[PDB]
Amino acid sequence: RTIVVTTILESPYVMYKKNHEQLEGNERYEGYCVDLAYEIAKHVRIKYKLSIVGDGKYGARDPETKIWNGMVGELVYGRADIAVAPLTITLVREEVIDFSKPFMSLGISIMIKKGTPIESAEDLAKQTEIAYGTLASGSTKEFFRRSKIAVYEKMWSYMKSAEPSVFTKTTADGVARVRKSKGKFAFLLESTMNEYIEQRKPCDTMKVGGNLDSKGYGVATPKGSALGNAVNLAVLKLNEQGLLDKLKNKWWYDKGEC
Amino acid sequence: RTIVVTTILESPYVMYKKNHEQLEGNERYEGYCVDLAYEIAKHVRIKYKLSIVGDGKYGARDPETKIWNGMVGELVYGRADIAVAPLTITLVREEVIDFSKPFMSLGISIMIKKGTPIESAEDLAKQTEIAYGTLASGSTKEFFRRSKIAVYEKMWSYMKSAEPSVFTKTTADGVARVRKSKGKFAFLLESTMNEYIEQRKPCDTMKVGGNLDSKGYGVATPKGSALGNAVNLAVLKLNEQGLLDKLKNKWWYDKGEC
Ligand SMILES: N[C@@H](Cn1oc(=O)[nH]c1=O)C(=O)O
Ligand SMILES: N[C@@H](Cn1oc(=O)[nH]c1=O)C(=O)O
Ligand SMILES: [Zn+2]
Ligand SMILES: [Zn+2]
Repeated sequence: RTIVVTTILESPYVMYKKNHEQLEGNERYEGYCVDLAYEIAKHVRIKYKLSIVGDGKYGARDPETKIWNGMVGELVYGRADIAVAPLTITLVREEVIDFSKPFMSLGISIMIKKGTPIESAEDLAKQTEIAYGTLASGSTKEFFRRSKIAVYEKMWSYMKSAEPSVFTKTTADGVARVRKSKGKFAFLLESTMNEYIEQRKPCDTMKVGGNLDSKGYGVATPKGSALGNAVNLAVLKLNEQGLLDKLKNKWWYDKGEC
Repeated sequence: RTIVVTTILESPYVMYKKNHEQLEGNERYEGYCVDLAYEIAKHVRIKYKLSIVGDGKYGARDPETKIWNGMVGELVYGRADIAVAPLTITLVREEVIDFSKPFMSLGISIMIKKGTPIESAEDLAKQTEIAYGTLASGSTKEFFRRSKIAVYEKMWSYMKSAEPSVFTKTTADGVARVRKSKGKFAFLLESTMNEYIEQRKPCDTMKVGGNLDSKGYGVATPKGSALGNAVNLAVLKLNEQGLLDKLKNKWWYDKGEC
């Protein structure tokens, strides 16, 4: 009866409240996805418990052991009933879990330290003074790994072999590295996170260029789960009432610091 | 074995080729959705026949007779196996048919005759010299009808009662009316169609402001159809190969006239 909602600590989707160490259960967290889980549960009519994913990952399949990790894994092996998180809808994931229709649209983008002389992936690709990388595992990394498009192949060729590693274990790590690199590191990440970060102090980063692709985040459910249908209707409803747009303004722009 | 693909004459999704009167079957048409149906059928491995929807509509339910019209209707009453068209994913539709994940993202937008003094829905709403309207039936009209947001309620209040009607039976009609109105008519339509039109001669229209919402088009299938699953994977695949982006450039921007 109390359903497990797997999620992931990633601002501003899910965040520790300032006095969290003194709080319990759901009250520990706030963010866009905390609000969204609340709204969804209200329409689906369920009680639920947020659970930050143990391995801190999104979800990829180990090519060796065939095993799925991250939030995906939590749904594939039955430890969670639903994932409300910035989980990217992809072909490989969609073969093993279900996704609602997108609650947010987005694409991969480039984050630079202000002043950095880079406007496009082409600008990054044709040079080697400025390093660049992506979250160590996630759909962004995969986009590069799988692309057949020359510029992206070049970038992947460089990233996969660069030393030290240019991959990071979290978004926050990538951002820190951009901020600390005096313009000598650019980070490849989703436009959503990129835009959030751009609106926060010290206001020293910016998104440059267009997005590289066009995709979305879906609320995810175990394959053939009988919550799937309701959750999907619930998402469309919420989008149609303009609630999704309201929550986006609330967590990104309303409090923007820049 | 030969499956019926319902679609709709709407540039540049589906269009008569210049020598169509001399051609037969699928060869009569070209466009983004003609290309997309081709790609999908190739991955799903089916033979198919495009069929322009008889009533020229997208799909709404007659509140009186409960009957569904347009492409939706063609799927609900079994006359078509799939719809490959700029069909907007909505809550009411999703209750009666299935949609793949979005193949294109978009939102409602404002089309003006260049020079018209309007930058936002708020600008339209607060005045009455410039008339404005939407496709006579479609999700855009419905957005206005259902909104609880003050500005949109105002607009709907004005549109529903305006004389002569401000609704049009086709996109093309709305565009013509903007072009013929010397700036005294603005048209509410999806950003996709708006952008296409902006790139065509006489180059006298433009999109102004942000979109009013954020949604997408899905390939649609009869509810519980066993083509649904393949079509959905097929869409994600195509997006992941960058084919969807390539077709968008092909039909909108590559040949842009402005
Ligand atoms: N939403 C992404 C995770 N991730 O966040 C980014 O910004 N890049 C990236 O790969 C996923 O679902 O894998
Ligand atoms: N895609 C829309 C049809 N339509 O096209 C527009 O530009 N507005 C509008 O309502 C639908 O599926 O109802
Ligand atoms: Zn703490
Ligand atoms: Zn003709």
